[PDB]
Amino acid sequence: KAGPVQVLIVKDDHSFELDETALNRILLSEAVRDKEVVAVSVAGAFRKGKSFLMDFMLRYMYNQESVDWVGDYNEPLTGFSWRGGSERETTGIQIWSEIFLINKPDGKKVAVLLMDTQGTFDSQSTLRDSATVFALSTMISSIQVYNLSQNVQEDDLQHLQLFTEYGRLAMEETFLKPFQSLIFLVRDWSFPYEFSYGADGGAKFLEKRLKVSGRKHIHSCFTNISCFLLPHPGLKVATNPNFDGKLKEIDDEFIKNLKILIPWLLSPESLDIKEINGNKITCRGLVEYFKAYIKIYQGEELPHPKSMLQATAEANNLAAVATAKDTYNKKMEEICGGDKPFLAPNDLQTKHLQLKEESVKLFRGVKKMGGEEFSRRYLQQLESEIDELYIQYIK
Amino acid sequence: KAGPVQVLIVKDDHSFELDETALNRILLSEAVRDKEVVAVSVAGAFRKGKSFLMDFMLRYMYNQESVDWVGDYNEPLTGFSWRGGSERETTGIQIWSEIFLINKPDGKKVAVLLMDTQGTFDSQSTLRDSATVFALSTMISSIQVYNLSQNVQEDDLQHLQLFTEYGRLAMEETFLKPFQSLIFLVRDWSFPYEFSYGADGGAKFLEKRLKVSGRKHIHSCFTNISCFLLPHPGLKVATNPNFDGKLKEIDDEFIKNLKILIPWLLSPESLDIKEINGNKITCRGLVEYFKAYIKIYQGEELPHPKSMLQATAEANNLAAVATAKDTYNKKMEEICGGDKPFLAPNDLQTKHLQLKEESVKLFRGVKKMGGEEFSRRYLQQLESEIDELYIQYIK
Ligand SMILES: Nc1nc2c(ncn2[C@@H]2O[C@H](COP(=O)(O)OP(=O)(O)O)[C@@H](O)[C@H]2O)c(=O)[nH]1
Ligand SMILES: Nc1nc2c(ncn2[C@@H]2O[C@H](COP(=O)(O)OP(=O)(O)O)[C@@H](O)[C@H]2O)c(=O)[nH]1
Ligand SMILES: [Mg+2]
Ligand SMILES: [Mg+2]
Repeated sequence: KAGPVQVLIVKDDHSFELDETALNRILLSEAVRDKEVVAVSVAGAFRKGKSFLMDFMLRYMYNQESVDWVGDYNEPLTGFSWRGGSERETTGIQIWSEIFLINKPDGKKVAVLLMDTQGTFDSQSTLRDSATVFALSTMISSIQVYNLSQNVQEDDLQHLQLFTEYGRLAMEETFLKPFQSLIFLVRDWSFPYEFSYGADGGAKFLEKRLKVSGRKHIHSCFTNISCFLLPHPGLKVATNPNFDGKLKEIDDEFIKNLKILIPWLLSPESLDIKEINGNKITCRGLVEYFKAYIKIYQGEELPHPKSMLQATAEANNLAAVATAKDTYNKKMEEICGGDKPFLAPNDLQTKHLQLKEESVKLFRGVKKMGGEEFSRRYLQQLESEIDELYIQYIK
Repeated sequence: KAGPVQVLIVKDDHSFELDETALNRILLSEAVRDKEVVAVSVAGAFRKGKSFLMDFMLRYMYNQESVDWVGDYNEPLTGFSWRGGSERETTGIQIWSEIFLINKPDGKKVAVLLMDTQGTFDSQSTLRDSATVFALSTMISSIQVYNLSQNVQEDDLQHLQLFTEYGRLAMEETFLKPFQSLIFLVRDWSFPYEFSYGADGGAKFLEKRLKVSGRKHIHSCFTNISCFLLPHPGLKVATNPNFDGKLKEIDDEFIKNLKILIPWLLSPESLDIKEINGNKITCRGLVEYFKAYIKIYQGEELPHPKSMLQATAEANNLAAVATAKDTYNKKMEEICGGDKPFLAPNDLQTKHLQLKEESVKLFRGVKKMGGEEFSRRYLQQLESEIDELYIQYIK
């Protein structure tokens, strides 16, 4: 009892495989199934310290009220763990097997769901998958902790909007925002002199970072958006898989901020209840929603992502292809359409071949991306097109 | 004397501003101007430890033959530095003011040019600029040290190919590879248990990393391609701008690898001479080439980069736009072209409006990215297009 449980997962064959029975044996029990739920997710790439963080989340949820829940400064990090043995990189969602019930300030009794959500981003291949998982994760989650490494890279925002897009695609679309809360968690922040560790520093840094979209429609998607800056834990944590050592051996700033961060996220008040279309949700509602969403993504198709490179080339060649088709069409009409139509089912061919060739030389001569085998496909397009402009011969 | 000198730089107004006179007062002196040159560049984003590394490059080039050039383990890092005061983030190229002359194994006397090359990548805006600078940097450089942070991110490769593309655009294109040497330098590698620190570990890691393009046409571009894995220097270095402390206070692995890395790159033998079109080049040749290249990029245009998001949406809507135009065209011909042509300059309109509307409802009903204001531009396209298919009325 009490361990991590795989609930969603993409397979090699890009097949999203949900585990409904395990999804049931934890969230559909008579004990939680009727309580309104708060689902906390920690989402990011593989090997970014998500499980390390989620362990401390446990340390707090299991010793919540009381103590140095963070633990004895001189004993090792003991207890329940999401870290398994030989870690395999996987795309999907894991949840913690034990739901927590705890008491809100307003006497409410509430079910607390932790999810690890993990994606890959190693190729146009795995991207689509990851975005789909992140999309799902976020639309069943009450708080998405987007766990990012040193900064907020163009990538990270790009990817964020993307999976944000995927979510709306599967959603009705009220006059409420689609999702609840987002938290940009920046790990191993190393510029406390520019922006300070924590939420204050986060806020500011995020501000300045977001003002670089010549937008923040991320704000259209989320009711609440915050940012926390977390320090490097130190080399012992950083370079040791399965860390093991005393609290002491972790950087002191790191732990001091962890201490504000976990309760910041998980303290009874800050605990925030999942909801959809303006309606607070119950563990069971969740499961059926999760199932609903997944059902969709399986039926109708998710737009394959087109990368910056592939796309920038496609635009490069097309511009040649069009520049060329242009100077052909213009010279042709100059002498073939309007008050000009002096007939002649030959010489029509002659000027055509004459011009078509000038365009081809025009195109082919242009410096362009991707090279021969790639551009040739566009040269062909250029050709079959001016031939369609060649049915500019009627009468 | 002996400091960093700005030689290229992009301004707010995206105007590449070369400093020819400073470019002359160092590389066109009678003393270096006729010696064959080896140009070492260290290229990457802002705040990635390039100057810190280049300092140690100096420590070696100035104490080359002899000593613990790395310096007294108990004294601070003293001497010449590329670190200025208040660091402003800039896109461009800086070179070290003093060229080094040194003796190759084969008695050759040779000029050594260090460049810092720095780009930004904060927006589709700044990307193009950075790629242009990186393109230039690489085509006047003898060795490009691509200085990357924790791993090799899809970004980093994407960006790499891109600026690689830009270089060819400005190059004649022999049957030789365009560029000489590339080195993937990975900073703060934290998985020595998966791949080891240094060149051995690098090689392997790069291998496995590159086999994720379902390509490595990076290999088409470069005669030699290697990878070195470098450890985190420690928190004192990491979190202190302008580091100052004793050698001792830097992580011992880091320095031990630095010690193999600098000579690996810069030792007299490993020193490799710049060349273009198969021809060894001289400082002066370089300067005129550098100038030649820059002249080009100013005249003819560099393809603006199209991002994954913008592009993936464009493909999403177009697919709707085409699916829709399809079921219109088909139903139309079913009753309007071929052996069917039963005339009727009305009802022609009726079925048309009838079908056009069915397509629009078909399109608009489809779930798609970017939302209203964005999709509307595609709805219009859908319309003016089936109206062009509406000149399917002739006779
Ligand atoms: N640099 C850094 N390393 C961490 C952090 N947290 C954990 N690590 C280490 O990074 C490695 C991967 O950690 P893990 O939590 O399994 O990453 P996950 O796959 O995202 O869950 C382990 O060696 C951890 O000890 C952090 O905040 N910063
Ligand atoms: N994490 C890490 N930090 C470094 C490294 N080298 C330097 N730093 C620190 O990172 C900050 C920026 O360094 P700097 O060399 O000016 O980066 P640059 O703008 O790319 O030249 C400073 O506080 C350095 O002390 C490294 O290899 N890893
Ligand atoms: Mg993990
Ligand atoms: Mg610098």
